[PDB]
Amino acid sequence: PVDVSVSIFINKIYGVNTLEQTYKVDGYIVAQWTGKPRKTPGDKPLIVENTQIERWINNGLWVPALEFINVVGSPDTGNKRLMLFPDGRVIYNARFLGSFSNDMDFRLFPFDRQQFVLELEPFSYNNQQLRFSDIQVYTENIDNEEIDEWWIRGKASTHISDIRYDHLSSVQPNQNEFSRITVRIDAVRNPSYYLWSFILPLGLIIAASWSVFWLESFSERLQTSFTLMLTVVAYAFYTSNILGRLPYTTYIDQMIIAGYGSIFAAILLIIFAHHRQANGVEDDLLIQRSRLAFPLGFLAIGCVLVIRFF
Amino acid sequence: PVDVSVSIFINKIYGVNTLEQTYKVDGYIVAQWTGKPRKTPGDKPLIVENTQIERWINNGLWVPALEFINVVGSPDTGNKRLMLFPDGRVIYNARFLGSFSNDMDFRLFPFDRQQFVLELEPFSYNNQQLRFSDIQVYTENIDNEEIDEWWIRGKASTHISDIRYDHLSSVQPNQNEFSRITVRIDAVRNPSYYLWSFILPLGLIIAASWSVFWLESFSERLQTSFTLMLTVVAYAFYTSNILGRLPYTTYIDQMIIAGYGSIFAAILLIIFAHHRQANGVEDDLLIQRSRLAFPLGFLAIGCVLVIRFF
Amino acid sequence: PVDVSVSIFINKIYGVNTLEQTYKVDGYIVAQWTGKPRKTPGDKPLIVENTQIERWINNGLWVPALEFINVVGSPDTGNKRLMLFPDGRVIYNARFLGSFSNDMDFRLFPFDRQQFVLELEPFSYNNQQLRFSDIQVYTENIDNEEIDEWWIRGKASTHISDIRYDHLSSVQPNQNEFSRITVRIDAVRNPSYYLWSFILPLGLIIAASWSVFWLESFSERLQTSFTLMLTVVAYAFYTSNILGRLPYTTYIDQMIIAGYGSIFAAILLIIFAHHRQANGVEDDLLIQRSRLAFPLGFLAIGCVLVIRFF
Amino acid sequence: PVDVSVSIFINKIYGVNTLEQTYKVDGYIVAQWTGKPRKTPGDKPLIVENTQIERWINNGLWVPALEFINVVGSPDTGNKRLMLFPDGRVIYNARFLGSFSNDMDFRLFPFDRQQFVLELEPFSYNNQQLRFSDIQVYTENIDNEEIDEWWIRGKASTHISDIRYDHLSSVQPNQNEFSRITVRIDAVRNPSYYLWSFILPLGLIIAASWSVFWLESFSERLQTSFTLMLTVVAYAFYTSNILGRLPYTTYIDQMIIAGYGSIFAAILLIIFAHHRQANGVEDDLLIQRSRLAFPLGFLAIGCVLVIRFF
Amino acid sequence: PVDVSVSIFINKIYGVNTLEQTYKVDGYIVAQWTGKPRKTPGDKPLIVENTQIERWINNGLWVPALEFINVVGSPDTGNKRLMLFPDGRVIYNARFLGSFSNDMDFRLFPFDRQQFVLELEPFSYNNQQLRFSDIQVYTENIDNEEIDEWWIRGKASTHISDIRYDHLSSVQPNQNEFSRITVRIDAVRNPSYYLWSFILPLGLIIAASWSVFWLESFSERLQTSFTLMLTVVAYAFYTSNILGRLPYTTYIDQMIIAGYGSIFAAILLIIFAHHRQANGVEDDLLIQRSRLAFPLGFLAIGCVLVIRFF
Ligand code: NA
Ligand code: NA
Repeated sequence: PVDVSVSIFINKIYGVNTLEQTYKVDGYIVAQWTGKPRKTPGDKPLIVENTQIERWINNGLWVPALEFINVVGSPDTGNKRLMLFPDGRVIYNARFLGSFSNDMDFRLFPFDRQQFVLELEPFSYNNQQLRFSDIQVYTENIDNEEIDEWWIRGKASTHISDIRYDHLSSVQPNQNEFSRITVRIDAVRNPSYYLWSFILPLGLIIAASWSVFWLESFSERLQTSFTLMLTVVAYAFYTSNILGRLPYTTYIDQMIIAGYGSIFAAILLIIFAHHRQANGVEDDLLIQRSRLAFPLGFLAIGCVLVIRFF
Repeated sequence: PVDVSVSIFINKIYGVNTLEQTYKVDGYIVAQWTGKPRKTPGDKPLIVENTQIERWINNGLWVPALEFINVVGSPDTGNKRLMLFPDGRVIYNARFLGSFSNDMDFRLFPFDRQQFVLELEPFSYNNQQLRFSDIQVYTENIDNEEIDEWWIRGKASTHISDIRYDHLSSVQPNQNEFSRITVRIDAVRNPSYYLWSFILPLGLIIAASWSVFWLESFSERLQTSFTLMLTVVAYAFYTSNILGRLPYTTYIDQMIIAGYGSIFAAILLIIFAHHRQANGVEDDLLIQRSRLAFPLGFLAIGCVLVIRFF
Repeated sequence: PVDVSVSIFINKIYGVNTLEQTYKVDGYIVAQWTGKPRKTPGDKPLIVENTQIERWINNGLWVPALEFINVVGSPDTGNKRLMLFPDGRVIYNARFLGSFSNDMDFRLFPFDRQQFVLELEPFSYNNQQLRFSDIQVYTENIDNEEIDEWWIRGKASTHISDIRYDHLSSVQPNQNEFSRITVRIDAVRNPSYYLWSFILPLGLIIAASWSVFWLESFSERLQTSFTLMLTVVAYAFYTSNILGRLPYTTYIDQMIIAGYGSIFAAILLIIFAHHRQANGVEDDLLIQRSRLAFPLGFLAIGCVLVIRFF
Repeated sequence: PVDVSVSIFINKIYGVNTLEQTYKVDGYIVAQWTGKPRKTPGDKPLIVENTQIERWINNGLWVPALEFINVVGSPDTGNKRLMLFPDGRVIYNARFLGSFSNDMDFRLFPFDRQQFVLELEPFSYNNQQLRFSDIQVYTENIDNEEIDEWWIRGKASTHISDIRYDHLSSVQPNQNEFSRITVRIDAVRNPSYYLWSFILPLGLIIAASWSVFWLESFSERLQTSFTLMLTVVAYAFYTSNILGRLPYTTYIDQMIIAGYGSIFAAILLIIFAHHRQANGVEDDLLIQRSRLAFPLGFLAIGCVLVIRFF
Repeated sequence: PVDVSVSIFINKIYGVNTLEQTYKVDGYIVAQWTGKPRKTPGDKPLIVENTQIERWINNGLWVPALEFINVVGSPDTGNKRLMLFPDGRVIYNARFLGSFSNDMDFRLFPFDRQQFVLELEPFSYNNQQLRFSDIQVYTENIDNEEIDEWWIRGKASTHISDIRYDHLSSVQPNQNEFSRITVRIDAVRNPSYYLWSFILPLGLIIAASWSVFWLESFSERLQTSFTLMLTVVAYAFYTSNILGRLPYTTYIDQMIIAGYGSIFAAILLIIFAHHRQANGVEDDLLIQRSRLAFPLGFLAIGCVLVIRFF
C-alpha cells in the first residue's frame, strides 16, 4: 500500500442554505505522498501547473483522483498544481470550491449547534494500494469570526474512517473498502436576529391581546381580539421562510401555537361569559378574574419548556 | 449479442421539486461485461482513470455510452473509471448526478405514496449487439432514513424492459428495439408538517367562525364573519405554493372549499334570518338552532370523504 | 445539391414558461443523407460514437451542422452518433435538449389554444448544396397525454420552408436562401385549475358583495362593502403572477374589472341614496329596488362577452 | 492597417430586465476582410466549420478575436463559420447570444423611450493594424413588432467610434486606441399594462376615499378613511417590483405620494373639524365645503405635472 | 526573484448583492514582466491570442497563473492575450469577470460607506521567485458616476501585501509567503430611495397614530390605533428584504422599534385611563395632556440618536 499525507486549508465558509440543506466551502487541497525518485533540472523541485499536468500523466505519472462524497454537483476546481521532487515525493495542489450538503437537526432552532462535515475519498484506489496517513487542518482565516448568521467555536475535529463499499463485490471481491477523510467544523447560531425581530413584536401582540381583557364593552372585546387572532394566525409561515417543510416544531412554532391556544381560549371564555349572561345584564366576575393568575400560568408553561428542553 | 451486467449504487436522493416534477439522484454507475482477453502489466488488472480512457478508446477499445432517458439537462458526471482485466472482462465506472423527472399523481396529497424511477438505455447499441444481463441494486446509505419531507419504504424494485423505437426504421429496418433498465424507489410522504401547520389553524378559524353563531348582536354576527370569510378565501393559494397549477383538488383544497361553503351558507342564513324579521323585532329560533346538528353534519361530510376516499 | 432526410423524435415537452415565453423540448435528431460509397470492416455499418466523430471529420468526412433558430442559449446536446454505411449513406444521430421560445397570443387565456414550433436550419449550407428532402415525425411518448397544464391534440403539423437571408449578400451574392424545417405541435390548455381556484372564490365574493344590499343599517352597508371592495382590488395582480406584463386583458381581467364596476357603482348608489335622504329619515325605495334586475344585467353582460368573444 | 467590413444580423431581442439593467440579444456576426490570395480546391470558396477553424489557425491563418464590451458574463457563441476565398478575402461567421447591459434613465417610466446599444471591439488589434471600414445592419425579423412590453421604432442607428485605452501605455506607448463599433436600437415602452392595471384601481380607491366626505357619521368618516389610507400606503412598493431601488420618483410614485397627501390632509381636516366642535353639537360648514373645489385642485396639480413634465 | 508589473483596468461594477455579500467586477488584467530575450519575426512584437498560448507554453514558455482570492466560483475569463517582445519582456493580457465577496458592516445602513476589495495572488510562485513590483490602477469609465444604488468617491486605494501561508510548511519549509495585490474601491450609498420610499409613509403613519389622541370616543381611540399598531408591526421585515438576517439593528430598525414603543405605550395609557374611570363618566385630563410634550420627547430621542450615532 501507498501512504498519503493530506493537508487541508479552508478559505471561507458561506452560503449556508438550510432550505436546501447546503453550504459552500472555499479552500485548497494539498496531497503529499512518496514514490520512486527521479531526475529534475537543477536540485530544485519542478513546478508543473495546469494544462501541463496532463502531459506528465500521459508520460506515465501516477496521480490518483481524490473526490468528495458529500457534494452536490461537482467541486468547482480552479487551478491545479503538481509539485515534483527528485528524491521521490509527489505533491498535488488544487483549489476546490464545493457546495456541501449534510444532515441537520433543527429541534432547538434559535439556539442550535451544528457542524460542517467534509468527506473525501479516492475514486478507485482502496487502502491496500492507497492509504491516507494523516491530516493536519489549517483554519486561520475563519478561526474566530462570525459567519453571517453562525458563530464558529474552536478548532476542527478530524478523523479518518475506513468504510466498506459492497457494490464492488462483483468486480473486486475481497478488497473493496475505502479510506475516507472526515473533517468536522463546529458551528453555533447567533440567536440575536430572531430575538430582536420576531419574539419581540409577537410579545407586544400577545401583551395587547391580553390587555383587551381590561375593556368594558362587548364589541371592543370581540372585534379587536378577532383581528389580533387572525394576524397571529398569519404568522404561522415564518418557520417555512427560513427552514424547509420540517416535520417537527421549534421555539417559534411552539410559542406561536401557545399564543393560538391563549387567544382561542380567551375568545371561547368571552363567548361562554356572554352565554352565562342570561338576561344580558347579569354580570360575571369570576370568568374575567384571570387577569393576574393565568399570565403567571403562561409564563409557567414557558419556563417549564425552557427548563425541561434546555 | 453481448451480455452486460450493471450494478447500481445510490448515494442520496434530494431536491424533490413537485413544482417542476423533478428530483436529484446521486450515485455511481458500474457496468461489467466480457470481451476478448488481453495482456496487462503483472497479473493485476489495469487502472485507467479519466483523461486516459479516451486514449484507450482511440487505441480501439469498445466502450459503449449508456445514457439515461428520463433526465432533464445532462447527467453531471464526475470522475470516470475504466477497469481492464487480462482475462477479458471490461468494467466501466463513473459517478453520475442527474436531475430526474417523471410523472406524479397528487390525488391524496397529504398522505401520498410515490416512486422514483431511473430509466437507462444504451445510446446506439440494440440488444442484438448489447444485452443487459441483470442488475443488483445497492441502496444502503438511504435504506431506512427520512428525506426532508419523504419517507423511504423497503428495497428497490427493478425490471429490465425491451422497448421499440420506431424512428430508426428508415436507418435500421428490423433491429431497432433497445434494452432498458428500469429501477423503482418507493417513497411515502410524511403528513406531519401540514398536520401541525395548516389543518390546525384552519381548524381554529372554522371553530371561531362557528362560535360567531352564539352572539346576540347583528353587527358582531356580520362583520367578524365577513372578515373571517375573506381571510379564509385568502388561503386558497396554499396548494399552488408547494404544488403546481394542478387540474384536480386535494384534501386541503376539498377542506377549504367545504369551509367556503360553511361560511357562505352561514352568511346567507343570517341575511335570510334578518329578512324574515319583518318588523325588526320579531325573533326567529329555528334558523339559528343549527348549533349542534350541522357540526355533526360537517364532521359527517368529512368522515364520508375520509372513509370513501381512503 | 445534396438531399437530406431528417427524422425527428420528441421525448417530452415540459417547462412551459409563459412569463419568459419559453418551453423545453427533449428528443433526438436523426439526419440521413447519401454520399459516395466507402469501405467498412465486414458488411455491417460502422458505429462511431462521441469523441471519435471528430477524428473522422479530421479524416475528411463532410458532416454539416444543423442548428435550431428559435432557441434561447444553446441546445444542450448529449451524446452524438455517426452511422457510416459502405454503400454511401451517412447517418448522424444526436440527443438535443433545447429551451425553445416563440410568440404567443393570450386573448382568451383560460381557454387558449397554442402551438409549439421547432425551427431548424443548416448553419452555412444553402439548398443549392444541401437540400432537405422530407421529414417524418415521431411523437408517441407524448401522443395523447396531459402536460402539467396543457393538453395535446392530434399529430404534428410539419412544413419545410425556404427563407432568404439578405445578410449574406456581401459574402454570397445570389445563393443565400436556406432550407428550413418547421414542425408544429398543437396544444390546448386545461381551464380546470382556474375554474376551481379563482373564478369560484371571486364568485362567492361577488355574491356576498351583492347580498350586502339586503341589510338595513348604514354602517353595515358601507364598511363591509368597503372592505370587500379593497380586497377585490387586491386581486388585480393574479394575471401578472402567471403571465407577463401583457398590454391586453383576459377573462379574469375583464371579469375583475366588471366586479370593480359593480362594487364602485354600488357604493356610489348608496352614497347618492343617503344624499337623497334630506332629513335622514325619508326612505328611498327605487334606489335599492335593483336587487333582481341588475343581477340579470350583470349575467347579461357576462353572456354577451361569452357569446361574442367565443 | 487592415480594413474590416462587418455585417450584423439581429435575430430577436428578449429578456429585458430593468431590475438588473440587462437584456438579451440573439443574432449572427459576420466579419469580412481582405488578405493575401491563396489556393482552394476548385474555383469555389472553402467551407471550414467548427472544430476545424482551429486547425487552420494552427496552420498560420490570422483570425482576430472581436469581443463585445458591454456584456455580462461571456457571449454564448454557438457554431462558428470560416469562409475562405482563393482571391484573398476571409470571412468569419459566428452565432452570438449575449446578455447586454447598459445605462437606463427612468424619469418618465410609464411613457419612457430607451435604446439598446451594442459595443464591439477587437481584443488586441488597434486601428493601425485592424480598421473597421463600415457596417450595414440587418433588422428584419424584429423590424416592426412588439417585444413583450416594448415597441420598436425605425431602423438601427449605427456609428463607429475610436476610443483611447490608457492602460496599454506601459505596454504599447503611442498606438493604444481601438476601433469600436456602436449600434443603437431605439425602443419605446407600451403604457397599456400599467394604464389598465394600476392607475385604474388606484383611481377608484382615490374616488372612494373622496366619496367618504359625503357621509354624516363620525365613525364612518374615520374608520373607512383609515383603512383606505393604510391600503394606499401598502401600494408603495409597486415601483420596486418592476424597477430597482431607484433614487428618483416616477408617475406612479408621484401619483401615489399625491394620494398620500390627499388622504392625510383629509384626515387632518376631519380631526381639526371635530376639534372645532367645542360642544360636540356645533356643526361646521366651511371645512367640508371643499367637495367640488379641491377635486379641481387635485386635477389641476395632475395637469400641471402632465403639461410641465411632458 | 522575478519582478512583475501589473496594470489593472476596471470596466464596470454592478450586481452588488448585500443578501449574499457579493458584487460583480468587469475589467481586464495586464501583467508585465521581464525575462530572457528571444527572436521574433520582424522587429515588431508577436501577437499570440487564445488557443495558441497553450502551444507556446508547451514550447517551454513560463506563464504563471495569477488567481484571485476573494472570489466565489471561478473568474469567468474571456479571451486571453500574450504579448511577446524580442528584447525579453513578456506581457499577458486577459479579460476577467469575477463575482467578488467580502465583509461588510451595516451599522448605519441608510448612510453607509463601503469599499470594494480585489485580492490577487499567484497560485504557486512565492516572492522569492515571483515578486510584484508595482500596480497602477485605471478607473475612468466608472471614475465619477452612480452605480444603481451606490455613489463612487475618489480614486482607487492600492497596496501590495505579503502574507504567510502556513499550510505549505510540510511541502515548502521556509519560503511559503505570497505577494498579494490588494485594491480598494471606496463606495458610498445614496440615501435617497429609502428617504422617499419608507421613512416618509412611516412618518405619516406615526403622525396619524398620534392624531388619534384628539378623538373623543372610546371605540375610535382603540380600533384605529389597534389596526395602525398591527400594520406598523407588519413592516418589521423591510430590513430582511434588502439585507440578510443581521444580528444588529439599523436606523429603519431603531425607528420602527421606537414606533412600536410609542404605539404600545399609547394603547397602555388609554387602557390605564379607562381603568382610572371608576364610574365610566369621570374624565381624566392629565393622562391625555401629553399631546405637545411627548412629540418633543420623541423628536428628542430621534435627535439624540442622530447626534450621538453620527
Ligand atoms: Na365597527
Ligand atoms: Na375593521
